[PDB]
Amino acid sequence: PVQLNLLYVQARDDILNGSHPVSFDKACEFAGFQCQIQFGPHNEQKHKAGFLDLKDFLPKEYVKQKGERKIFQAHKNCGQMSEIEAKVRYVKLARSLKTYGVSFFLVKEKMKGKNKLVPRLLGITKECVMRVDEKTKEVIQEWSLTNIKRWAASPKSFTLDFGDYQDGYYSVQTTEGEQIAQLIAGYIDIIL
Amino acid sequence: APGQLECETAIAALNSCLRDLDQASLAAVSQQLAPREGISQEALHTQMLTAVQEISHLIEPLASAARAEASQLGHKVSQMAQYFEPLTLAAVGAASKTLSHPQQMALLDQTKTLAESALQLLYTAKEAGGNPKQAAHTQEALEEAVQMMTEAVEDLTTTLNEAASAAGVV
Repeated sequence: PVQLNLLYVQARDDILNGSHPVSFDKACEFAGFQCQIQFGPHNEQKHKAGFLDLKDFLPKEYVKQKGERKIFQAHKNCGQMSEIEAKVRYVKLARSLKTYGVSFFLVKEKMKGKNKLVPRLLGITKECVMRVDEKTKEVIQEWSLTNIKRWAASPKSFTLDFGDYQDGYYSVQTTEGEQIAQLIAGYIDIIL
Repeated sequence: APGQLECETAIAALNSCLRDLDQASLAAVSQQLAPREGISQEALHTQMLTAVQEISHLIEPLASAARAEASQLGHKVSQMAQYFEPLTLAAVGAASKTLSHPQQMALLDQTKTLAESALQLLYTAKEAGGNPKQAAHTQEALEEAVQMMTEAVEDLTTTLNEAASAAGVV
């Protein structure tokens, strides 16, 4: 229909502006479908070397990463696919990722057994809380909301208590603990 | 189940010390850690220094027992665990009597780190059991756990001195 363009624009914009954080590889695959959309079917003679301005095709954190090559592989791989469906495979691919429609906060964790803070993406959905790598965007751990028993925000931190689901609270340094808590408190009220 | 029950209990007790440390931090981070009365800063720091030194002296012997002697491992882990209850109590009291909030948090955090490293030592030591036929993956993990505890002891110790100096504790 026409919805598919509105949806495409929205999924696409979220990845470009960083609201939907994705791995480099996926960024590129997305860029591949965006090329198919904006440029039609790939052509090795036109779609060349400095043909793309990467700042309109990748999230800011990946522009200086030298991605043209693999954006072009993902573009080639589309072939004579049409805008309409290229747009749909993008929206499908986005939907396919565990990061899709998660609210994310950049926090800091203390490494277990070490006096060292690491940056970390903490994500909150409907269903779960998840720890995600700042660089790779790997989902390194998830907890169901149903396993969260208590929580507390301060102006400097946020802390979860999973009760007898695991040993140890999970706790992060953040200036956004209140928002994080309101998100989670909302979702858990809703599950009733 | 030779030395293995001692590991389980030891591990459970460290898990418990760590929850007390997270409560103190939570309370602390929101400026509601009431200073503990009935006891001097001197005696708390003395409690903390002692327990740390004894934990430190126990790391290699524990590690070595895990590479060979199942019976001995069971005794060394329970030894190592006994020290953590008093350390945790002392650390929460000391922190509560510390005036500078950053220094109060550093005591708690570094004590947490040490308990965490102890926990990992215990996991890898329990996996090793007495049995020397453990894999080199168990060997490398244990040596790492040991190295991690040693650095934790180093860090907390320094932080102990600094806090001591701020509080005139001698």
